[PDB]
Amino acid sequence: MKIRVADEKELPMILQFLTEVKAYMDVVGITQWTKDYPSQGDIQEDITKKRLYLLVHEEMIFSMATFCMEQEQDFVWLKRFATSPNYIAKGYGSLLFHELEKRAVWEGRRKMYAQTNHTNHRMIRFFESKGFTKIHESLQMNRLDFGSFYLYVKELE
Repeated sequence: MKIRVADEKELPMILQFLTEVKAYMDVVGITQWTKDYPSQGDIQEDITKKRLYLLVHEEMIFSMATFCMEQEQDFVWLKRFATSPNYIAKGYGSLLFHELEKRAVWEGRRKMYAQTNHTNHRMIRFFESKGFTKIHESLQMNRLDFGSFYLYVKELE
């Protein structure tokens, strides 16, 4: 608390954070992320591209998400959205989410895309509760073992 873009200097923190979240996810039995996704290359690129936001205070990341707003485009993409297991109960994921939705709304966007693995029921419920709708299924490269990923769209206003 509060929310801002991530500095190159914090990757450090964000790799640590990603490791806690992967550990949680796969104890829970969610087959989504791996050793290599998200990897350093992924988050460097997002920092570089002014793309990755943090819910943060001092040196403590509560939640993070990469938000794709593209040049003269109609839509946005929520990707690699994750909250620290310690802070899920407080609902900080929802804070980070509603702020990003706000940004897209009077940047004029009218569609928001997001994705989860079929085993991620928390996140499936989350998107449904935010008014997303499942519209497609697909495999992901370098993650074929995990099977179906679901695509969600929310009409923005």
